[PDB]
Amino acid sequence: TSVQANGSFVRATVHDYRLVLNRNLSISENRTMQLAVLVNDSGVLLLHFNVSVLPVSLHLPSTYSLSVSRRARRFAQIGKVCVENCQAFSGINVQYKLHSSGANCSTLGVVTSAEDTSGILFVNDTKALRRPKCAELHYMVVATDQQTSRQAQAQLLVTVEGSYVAEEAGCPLSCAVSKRRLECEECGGLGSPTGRCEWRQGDGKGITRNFSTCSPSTKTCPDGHCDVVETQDINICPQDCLRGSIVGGHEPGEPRGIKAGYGTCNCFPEEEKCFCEP
Amino acid sequence: TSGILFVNDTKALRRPKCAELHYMVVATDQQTSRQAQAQLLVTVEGSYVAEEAGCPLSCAVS
Amino acid sequence: KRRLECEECGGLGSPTGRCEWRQGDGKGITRNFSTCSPSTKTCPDGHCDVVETQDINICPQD
Amino acid sequence: PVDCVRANELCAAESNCSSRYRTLRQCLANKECQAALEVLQESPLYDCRCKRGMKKELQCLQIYWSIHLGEFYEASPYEPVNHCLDAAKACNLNDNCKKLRSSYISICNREISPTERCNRRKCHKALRQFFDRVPSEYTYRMLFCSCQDQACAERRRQTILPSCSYEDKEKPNCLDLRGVCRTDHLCRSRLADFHANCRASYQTVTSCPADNYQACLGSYAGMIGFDMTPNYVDSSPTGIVVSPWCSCRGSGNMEEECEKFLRDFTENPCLRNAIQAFGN
Amino acid sequence: ARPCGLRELEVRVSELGLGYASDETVLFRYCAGACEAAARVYDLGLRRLRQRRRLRRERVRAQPCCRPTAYEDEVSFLDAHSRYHTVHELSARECACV
Amino acid sequence: ARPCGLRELEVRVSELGLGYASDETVLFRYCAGACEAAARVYDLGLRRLRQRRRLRRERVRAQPCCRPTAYEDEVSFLDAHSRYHTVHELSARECACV
Ligand SMILES: *[C@@H]1O[C@H](CO)[C@@H](O)[C@H](O)[C@H]1NC(C)=O
Ligand SMILES: *[C@@H]1O[C@H](CO)[C@@H](O)[C@H](O)[C@H]1NC(C)=O
Ligand SMILES: *[C@@H]1O[C@H](CO)[C@@H](O)[C@H](O)[C@H]1NC(C)=O
Ligand SMILES: *[C@@H]1O[C@H](CO)[C@@H](O)[C@H](O)[C@H]1NC(C)=O
Ligand SMILES: *[C@@H]1O[C@H](CO)[C@@H](O)[C@H](O)[C@H]1NC(C)=O
Ligand SMILES: [Ca+2]
Ligand SMILES: [Ca+2]
Repeated sequence: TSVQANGSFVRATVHDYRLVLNRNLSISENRTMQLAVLVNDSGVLLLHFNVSVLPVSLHLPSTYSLSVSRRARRFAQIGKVCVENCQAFSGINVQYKLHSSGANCSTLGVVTSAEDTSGILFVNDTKALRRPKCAELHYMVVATDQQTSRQAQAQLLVTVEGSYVAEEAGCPLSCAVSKRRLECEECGGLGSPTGRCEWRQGDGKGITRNFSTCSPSTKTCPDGHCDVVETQDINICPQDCLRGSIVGGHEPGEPRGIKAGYGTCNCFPEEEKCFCEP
Repeated sequence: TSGILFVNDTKALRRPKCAELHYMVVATDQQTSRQAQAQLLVTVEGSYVAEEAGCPLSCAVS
Repeated sequence: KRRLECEECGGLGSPTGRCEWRQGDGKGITRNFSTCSPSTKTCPDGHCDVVETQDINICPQD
Repeated sequence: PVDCVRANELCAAESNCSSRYRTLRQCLANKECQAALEVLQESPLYDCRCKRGMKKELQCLQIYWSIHLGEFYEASPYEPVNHCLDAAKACNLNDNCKKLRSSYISICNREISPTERCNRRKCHKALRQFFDRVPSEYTYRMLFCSCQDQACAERRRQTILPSCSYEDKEKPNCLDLRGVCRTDHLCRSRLADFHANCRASYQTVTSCPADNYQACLGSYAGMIGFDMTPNYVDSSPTGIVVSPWCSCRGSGNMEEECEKFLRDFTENPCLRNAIQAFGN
Repeated sequence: ARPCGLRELEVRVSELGLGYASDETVLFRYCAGACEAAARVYDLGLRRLRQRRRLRRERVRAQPCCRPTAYEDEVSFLDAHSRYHTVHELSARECACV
Repeated sequence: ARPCGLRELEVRVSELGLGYASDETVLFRYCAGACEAAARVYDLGLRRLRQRRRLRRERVRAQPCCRPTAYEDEVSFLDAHSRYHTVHELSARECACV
């Protein structure tokens, strides 16, 4: 750094001492210490650090009351299970599981994203949701752990609500096969919990991130992120999770996916191919 | 007390790489573990033609 | 290929300067096939003589 | 003129010369050193050069620096020999420049992680392979093209794609980067090549030795693709100052030598006049 | 009646309709011509079966269209906003009449 | 419409119209279907340059027509004159959109 003495500018050293962890601290640490640091400028200096490592409570809200429509398809996001401090975990692995009560009406599942360390509901079966017998289901959501086996549990009530309408005769299996707006919403793909596919409409500003397309969910599929739900089977959201080729003026995503496109963009995930054209 | 071959996969037969396949057919036993083995050579022969547009999944629908 | 463009243009082997047209029959696969030759006595003769075999542009149909 | 590959060829054809070469190599890598020196001052290995873009340049330089005894300047082991829109268009209408151009671009414009901007060593390898086997009327036209406004200067700055290769998270000490470049074989030889052809002069009218613009331009562009890879400082239309990615900070009492080492790139009248006269 | 082969043409980037905001010009190789004496017994029989309507009324092709064999690999350029782009498989390298 | 691949048929010899006099039946294969998942960046550039009329007004192809890749070897039969006949390359063996 440059310091002034008598209207001049001389330079001197500003040493920075920072304090760095060495391993993943577990939850069960409930300690505090004082650390002493010698500094030798070969003049002999001493430093101190009051460190306090406080443990973490892992309890959850007890009942997650929610619903699901009857028209939904397989692998459709419903709800989020998480600790009270979602975005606080950095180096502690927290996994989520389910335990069905009747053990006969298995319909849903939970996978955990390690970014937020949180689980997402997904429809696993269509027939069990289709039955009028398993209409109000009670699950024991058990929040587990990997390093130290402290865990907890909670209630999941879900209501099977609505009616069921068959899809059209020439429907494909993914939402992104459609190209115009009408054929997107008049047919149902795979990932949507609404049973129909959603259409987002972009702009005419050249190669943009705002590319007009047909997605299952306009908050999930063209998100720019390929989460744990979409990466299970590659028919759900091809425009966020593919490893393939793109025909048209565009720019691909940083690990994968379409980062920006031009015109309308559809995708054949059976051939790992995408097209972008107005 | 005899075994019957059945096609399990279509795609592996569809590949032109796995065209002549060599299997070790092992004839086992349950009570006393005397067993034997033998050779199975199979050739993937012919061409492939797609089916029709409105086909069902079983033969007996027609 | 047609009759008019055969005689309104001159090829290589004819001493007349124009090409000749012989016209066949509709009796199936015959020796009497309609064609355009340099000479109707030399090119569709059924024999490849010493003259035609010098450079292969003269009489390709023999 | 005998290069070091053929000097090793004539060295391996004899028994006394190979014995004294391996003797001095076991000495470096009293009396055993001095006798080998006074013998090998008459070797074909003595005063052997290398070539630019030659086959097995690395072995030639490893042989040449093997006989070298263990300092601001060193001897070069080599043979002492819109506008930028039009430069890119003249490249893309040829086939050799287009293929290697798209090669180094499609390598160096590949972001991997949100932290890692690009891969360093593959980008340097692609830039070296570009600037070795392309005819110099194409490289010098794209890297040195006269501009009048900011956008032309920005295109000229973005030509070696400094977003991957040139810039880093910090500007380290120039002397440390010089030590790193002089550790490696190739970078030290290219730096000595730049020092032998691009000093300033008080006698010649262009401040360049032998009044040779070509040797200084080849010694400049031969440093691309190493850790001491220079580029422009900004998008100035007329102000042309090249610099490596370092600074004079952290110098201690070695500040004057750091300033004098940096003035070779920042304040060289020889190099700037060569670039200006090539732009004319 | 000219043989089908390479034809070259210098074109703008923004005139290619790919939406890249740039004005550089690259060379473009395309396949052009007319296939006349390339019809085979396959071609004649398929044409006659179209004339007799034995077909199942689908999309068939009974004329040999002239197409590229192998394309060029990569063409890279820079835009109007200082950002490179790498287009794969832009022009052709070989033209064959299949 | 359907994707492009092999389709079988069984047709008479004299129904090929080639001048043969026989009534035997041959297994004629052909390539059929539609090309909608095969257009590339070359195709878009060629279509746009046809739109801007920069072309030299020749015969080009901006829709990839589906042709056979290879062909079958020989077809041997006999006719009403009791004479053997072998014809080369009557049907296809592999289909691809080119
Ligand atoms: C940590 O230790 C203190 C010691 O008194 C105790 O009071 C506290 O309850 C402990 N933390 C937890 C989460 O139990
Ligand atoms: C600091 O380092 C010097 C150099 O070894 C040593 O002599 C001196 O004792 C050190 N200071 C202390 C407090 O040990
Ligand atoms: C750190 O801990 C010591 C222990 O008593 C205490 O005296 C000191 O005030 C603490 N530091 C701060 C900043 O409170
Ligand atoms: C620390 O935790 C992170 C969290 O995912 C894990 O990826 C990493 O491997 C752990 N490292 C150690 C040394 O425990
Ligand atoms: C979904 O159902 C399948 C089949 O019933 C089962 O194998 C799988 O484990 C289920 N998913 C989860 C997360 O349990
Ligand atoms: Ca997504
Ligand atoms: Ca004759």
